[PDB]
Amino acid sequence: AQCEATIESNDAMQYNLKEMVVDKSCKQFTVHLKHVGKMAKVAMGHNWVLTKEADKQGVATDGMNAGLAQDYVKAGDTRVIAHTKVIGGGESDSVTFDVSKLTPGEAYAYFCSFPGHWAMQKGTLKLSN
Ligand SMILES: [Cu+2]
Repeated sequence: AQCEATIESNDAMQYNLKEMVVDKSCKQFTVHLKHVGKMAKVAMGHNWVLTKEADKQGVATDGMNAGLAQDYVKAGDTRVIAHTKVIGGGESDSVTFDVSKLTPGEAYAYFCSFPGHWAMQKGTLKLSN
């Protein structure tokens, strides 16, 4: 709603939103990730990671390599515009980020970097009015 959105992840390694639009009057945007499945975070944990579409595989590989204690995102990875924590079934997490980190026109990729999820669990984020 307004300068925020909610996205659901389930036990099928899917996000319910394939596209998110950040309104141009927004200086901050907030994403609330909900894991509406029942599986454990070691089994089917999920997060939400935002990168320029170019850096998606790089971030997903380094992220898989950072472990669960780093929420599968390489610590201080400059390519990650924002990310939630890794959560398990029945949980939620939120992240707010600065919209000046994004450029109009330019398309961004958001995905889940939990092992093996990036390929499938993905969507596009764009800035518009
Ligand atoms: Cu996932």
